[PDB]
Amino acid sequence: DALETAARAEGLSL
Amino acid sequence: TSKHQHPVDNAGLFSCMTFSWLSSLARVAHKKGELSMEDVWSLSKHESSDVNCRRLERLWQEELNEVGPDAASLRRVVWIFCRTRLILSIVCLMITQLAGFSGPAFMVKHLLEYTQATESNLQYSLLLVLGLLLTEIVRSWSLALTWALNYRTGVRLRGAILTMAFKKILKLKNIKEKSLGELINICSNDGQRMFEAAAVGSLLAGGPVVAILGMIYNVIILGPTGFLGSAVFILFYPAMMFASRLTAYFRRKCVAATDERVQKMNEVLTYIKFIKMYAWVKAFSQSVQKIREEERRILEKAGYFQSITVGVAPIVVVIASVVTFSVHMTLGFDLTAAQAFTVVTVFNSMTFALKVTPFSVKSLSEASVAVDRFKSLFLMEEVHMIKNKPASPHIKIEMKNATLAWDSQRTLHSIDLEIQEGKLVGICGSVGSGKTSLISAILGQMTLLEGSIAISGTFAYVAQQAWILNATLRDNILFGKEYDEERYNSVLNSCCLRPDLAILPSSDLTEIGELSGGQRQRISLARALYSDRSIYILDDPLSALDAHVGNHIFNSAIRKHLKSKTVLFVTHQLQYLVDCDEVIFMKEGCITERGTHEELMNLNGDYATIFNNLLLSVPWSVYGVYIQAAGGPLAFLVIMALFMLNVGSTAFSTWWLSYWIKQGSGNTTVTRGNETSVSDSMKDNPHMQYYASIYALSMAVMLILKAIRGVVFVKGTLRASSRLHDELFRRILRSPMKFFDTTPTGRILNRFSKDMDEVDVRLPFQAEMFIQNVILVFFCVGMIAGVFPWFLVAVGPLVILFSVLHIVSRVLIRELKRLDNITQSPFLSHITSSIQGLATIHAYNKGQEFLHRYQELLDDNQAPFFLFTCAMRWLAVRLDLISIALITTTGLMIVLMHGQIPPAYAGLAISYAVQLTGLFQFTVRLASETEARFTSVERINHYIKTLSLEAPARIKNKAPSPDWPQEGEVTFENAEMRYRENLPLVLKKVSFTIKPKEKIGIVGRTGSGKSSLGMALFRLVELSGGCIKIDGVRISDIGLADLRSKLSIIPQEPVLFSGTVRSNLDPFNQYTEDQIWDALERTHMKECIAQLPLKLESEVMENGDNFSVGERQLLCIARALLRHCKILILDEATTETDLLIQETIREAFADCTMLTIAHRLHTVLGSDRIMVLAQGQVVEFDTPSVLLSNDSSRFYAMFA
Repeated sequence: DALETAARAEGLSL
Repeated sequence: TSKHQHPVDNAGLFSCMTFSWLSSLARVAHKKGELSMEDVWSLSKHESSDVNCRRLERLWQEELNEVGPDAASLRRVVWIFCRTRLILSIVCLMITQLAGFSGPAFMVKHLLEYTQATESNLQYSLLLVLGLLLTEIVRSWSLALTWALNYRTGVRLRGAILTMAFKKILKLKNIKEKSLGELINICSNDGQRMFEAAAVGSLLAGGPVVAILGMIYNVIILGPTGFLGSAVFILFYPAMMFASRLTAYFRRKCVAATDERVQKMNEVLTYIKFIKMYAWVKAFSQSVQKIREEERRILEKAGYFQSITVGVAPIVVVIASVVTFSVHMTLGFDLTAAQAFTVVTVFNSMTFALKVTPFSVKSLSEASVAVDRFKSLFLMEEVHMIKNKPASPHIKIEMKNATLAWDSQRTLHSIDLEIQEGKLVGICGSVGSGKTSLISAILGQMTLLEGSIAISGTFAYVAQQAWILNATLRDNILFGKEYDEERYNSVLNSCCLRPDLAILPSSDLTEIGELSGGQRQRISLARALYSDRSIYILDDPLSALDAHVGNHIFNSAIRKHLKSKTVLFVTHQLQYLVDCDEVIFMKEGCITERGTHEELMNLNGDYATIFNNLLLSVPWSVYGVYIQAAGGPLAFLVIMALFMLNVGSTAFSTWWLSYWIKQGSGNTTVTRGNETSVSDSMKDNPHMQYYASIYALSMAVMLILKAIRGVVFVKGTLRASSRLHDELFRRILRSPMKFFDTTPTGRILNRFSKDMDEVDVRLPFQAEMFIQNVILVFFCVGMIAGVFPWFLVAVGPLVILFSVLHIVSRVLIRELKRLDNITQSPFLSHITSSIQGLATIHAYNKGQEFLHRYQELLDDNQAPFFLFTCAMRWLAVRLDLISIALITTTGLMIVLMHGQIPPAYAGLAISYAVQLTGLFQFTVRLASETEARFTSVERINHYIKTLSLEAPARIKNKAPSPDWPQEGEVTFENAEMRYRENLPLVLKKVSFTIKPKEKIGIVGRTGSGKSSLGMALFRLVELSGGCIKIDGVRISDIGLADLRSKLSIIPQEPVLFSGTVRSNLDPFNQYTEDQIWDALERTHMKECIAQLPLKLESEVMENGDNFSVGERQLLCIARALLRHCKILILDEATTETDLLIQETIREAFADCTMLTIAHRLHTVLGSDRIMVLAQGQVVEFDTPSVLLSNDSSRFYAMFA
């Protein structure tokens, strides 16, 4: 999801 | 992995904030460009797996003793385990939100109020800008601290839970209760799930408070009218969750669609040659095309929804602003610029928070599912051990009147056994009698019901499956014991491992994959012999082993080596018990006959009855080719124009707000009492309705432009992808067979299977997100520059620094990910190896070494992953600091020119500058993902471009004749044919002629050229010399379809395609139904077809594995006979069913020319002529009757 990848792209794995 | 102390323990608060340790590491990486396992730090003692395991097991035991093993909740256990860290994280996050709310709103309000004032007081505005910089920096640092604490806590929790779960599975009773795949998955991704849980939940506890604070601030600023602006998120976010659910549903559809498509692709490529000489390409081409169009429709729907749900945040804030301000202005309320821009900035704040929260909610749900699964895998039965010592050490095994029932069933009843040391005891019985049950019960996997079992000394076990350790030959033979030379050599020579040593050049030092069954059995026996335990149990060691070598091994090992220790013999062969010291017969779980062998035949029991039974980076070329496949530069220009129009229209709405506020009274003379004067009030302008109408038009433009852009982009991307698919299919179906002869089908299948779905479901997504992010950032910067160019010349060097940071971070991230994968792979390999043979490990009591090895693997696997996560956080901190510098400089620039610009312009500038925050690491990550996807598409492009082209299906030679072939006469003349270049020639000067209506049989040794004639006659591989004449017409002067349509063969193996009987017989439907029925009755198939209500619509699966073999052969030969080709060849078509097939073939094609490629002499007996091939040449040519009558004839040699 667009919102799901928002938090992951901050500092987590994709 | 060589260090004294981790930098964490020796790092201060400032270093913890700026990650100076990883800064030095990244500088070293940039200096070198490559990383190694030695350059990284080892795990500190704080996060060691063993200590965390001890803490977790202690807490779990306490909870179990507290509530009991009936309502135990691991949620409470992990809560106590991480409580202190969680409270620290939530306090720090509360500080983050308080700062990021109090700073921007209050500073912006005060700055705009001062700007609206007339007098100049620099002493106040400088204080304000210093304050706002302080709040921004404090919020950034507090967020960094929160994330660092969350990372450490997550690492600790993941390590502890993984090692405890491994201990639990190593202490398991049965392995067949649950699937092996899920048991591997419970130790593969659950650590990532726990990491997500901890970190992103601690982040989840930060959204509602700032949302509520924003609502309160908005209402207190505006009035009772702030509810309209605060209700937009409530009315909207259900739409986002609805869109997410719909996208998930459509994805669930297209995954099944593409599964069907890839199954069809595998089916068609499995028999590519079989299609190749039939010229049936168009049928499967069209089938693939329609499946592709169905999946393309599903992808279109999914893409519409995805592009709908991409970039709502500026849209959400714009909608909130327009609705709130239209309502406020229409109802006669007054307003100023400062309130407006404070409102929009606060709105940006809650948009940030509410964009953070939802994936955290999803991660929490996944965590709940995972911990429930763990609780399920925490409450099974534990394998017990029987430690009751016997009365005397002489009686190593003792057991008295014990009965058992297999857990899932009473099997064994009233058993009385006693075996002394040094005595060899054999076990006799049938399958299912209880041999396996009794040895398993002795192994300790069975409970104790009656009496007691006495077990003393170690145990030696050899497996029926012969479990092989995932290591080299020299490793698993020692099995944790010290190395010896003479003992190892004697053991190896005892089990005849010398052929195994000689066959493999590096046999002594070759890793064994997770070989032959005999080799596994013999290495198992060698391992057992080297183990040198106390009690040696043994089951069927010569079942898969050859009789002679097995007997030699038994004589040289059991009768020589283990003559002084207790040995238990179990085997399905009763011929080895003649020399055994004692024989035990096992029957129906109860002992019936026992004693010495001679007495065992003397008693003439049921043993004698069965005893006699056996006696009788990527360049711009990839980007250019992808753009060209998209439809040329015009589509690129259109999509860029659409994105620019969307962002420019958002700019238009905001600038219209600014213009509305700036217009003021418009020089309107109004009365305010007893006197009249010009009052700069919004409500006095007689044209506010026009402005409201322009607002409505702006909102409509918002919605329409977003929808149009999304639809157009999705359609363009899918058109490009489908064009690439069609091109690749067209090229691959016109490819040589040498492609498949040289390259395995796995690579091509993977290119069709995973790369295609990867590009289709990933590249548009990341590409669109990256384009939107970059265009939004560029447009905001362009606005701020259009207000102040000095800002632009200030941010230039900042752009350069951002590029440098991006390069460094990309290098470090790639290196860290490579190290993580390279340390992850052997981890999974070891888990698989351990779970494969758990019973043997339990039998040998080697559990501690395995858990120690797994702890080592977990440590050196989780070190680089933790470093990688910290590096990403460090990059985020640096980019946030750059944005803070930007906000400080734009605030100072706004201050410096007080009184010369209208307040609305300053407010819009500061609002956009605030919006600029937190929009850089997103760009970097999206760039990395896009370049990875373009690397994949580059691989696909190289794969498609490196192909070749065959001869065209149509040639200038034209059709030979409408009635071609006129006869069945073929003459060969010096056939020279070779499989490949530089390959030895398979055909060497062979010339022969075949008269029509004759049966010809080709018999020869393997590789003599029997198979080559099929390709030679079909022009499949170009002739290297000589000519082939059929009816006086050279084969090379006929088009591919022209002669491929008049030739048919029958392969060795039946070939049945997925689909229906009608499709599997004639997809083109060029035959009438009565002809099909006549063919079926000739083949004797109507009796097996008519009774089915789907007689001509009977579904056929992959390879048609639902009929009998006779039915398959009959339908295949029907698929040969309906074509009524003049020339037909069989290739080794292979009791009553076989005879029926042969007689059907004999009666079927009696009126054509038969060529037979048969390896069986008996079937070809009585043929008209026999073809003999001597390594690619013919030596005899006559009737077989005169050939079998000649002893010197080669044809008569193998007959005897």
